[PDB]
Amino acid sequence: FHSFSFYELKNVTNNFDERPIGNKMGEGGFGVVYKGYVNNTTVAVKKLAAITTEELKQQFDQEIKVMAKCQHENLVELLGFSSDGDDLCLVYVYMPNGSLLDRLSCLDGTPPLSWHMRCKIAQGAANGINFLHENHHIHRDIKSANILLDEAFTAKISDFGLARAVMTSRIVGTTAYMAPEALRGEITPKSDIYSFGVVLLEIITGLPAVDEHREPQLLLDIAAAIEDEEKTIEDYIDKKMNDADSTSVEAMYSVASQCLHEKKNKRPDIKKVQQLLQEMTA
Ligand SMILES: COc1cc2nn(CC(=O)N3CCOCC3)cc2cc1NC(=O)c1cccc([C@@H](O)C(F)(F)F)n1
Repeated sequence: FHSFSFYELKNVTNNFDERPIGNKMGEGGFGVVYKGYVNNTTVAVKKLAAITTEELKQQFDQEIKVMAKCQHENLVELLGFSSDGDDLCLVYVYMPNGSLLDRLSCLDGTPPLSWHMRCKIAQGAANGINFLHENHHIHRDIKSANILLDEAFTAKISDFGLARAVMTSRIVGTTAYMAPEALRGEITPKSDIYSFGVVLLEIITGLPAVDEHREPQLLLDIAAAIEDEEKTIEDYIDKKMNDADSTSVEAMYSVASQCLHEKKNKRPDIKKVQQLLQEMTA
């Protein structure tokens, strides 16, 4: 962890080249992600930008304060920052296999993830969330776009800008993933569990949480329909796998179903989610 010149980051990203492969790797609510090389190391550079006011500086310090000295197997690693130039920048260890969202959608012609790799990714993500909840942190934006994958497809939770240590007026997050109480402005770790429930649906189905062109448009409505015997999980299992067995899929769905209880107090805690995912692969 150290301070970077805005001009070093500007330089190694080809003046923040917004063309894909180019240097642009992705885009979120709070900025663009660029590929760069500093200190003999390939890095991800998030240039923060707005909705969000000067609150983007508050998410900048929030993430630095939370991640500056954090090391977990299943959390992304912050290498440093830049605040000496035009825009706020965060520099991370490069995740060569990008986001779970992008790998589930097979963006850029990447091969589909096997059920084996999907099970390991779910366990890792839950281990990442468990670490945060143990340290009395709430993520507030758990989704497939915020689960990154390293050179061994190890799951790394990312984007701690909205993380906290309760009601609020400023309601923020991705609505396709957000628990009902989180939409009303509640801040609780139980909201993170609900969101993880949706990530598990993405993993089982390979479908995005929201699709404008889909009936139904929200993936958590497909879950509701399965529970009302209007559909079966078997009909929605991702066709792009050869190694998926009914038992382990149905076991993961069971975890996702428990996570997606609309009443927060009925949902399992992260420790219970971890255990049920372990018994899935045993
Ligand atoms: C959304 O971000 C990324 C997208 C990417 N795409 N790729 C290419 C890729 O995945 N391919 C597969 C192999 O074949 C070529 C295509 C690597 C990517 C890496 C990305 N992110 C990070 O490395 C990273 C690390 C730490 C923290 C963060 C986030 O907090 C941030 F900053 F992005 F918001 N991101």
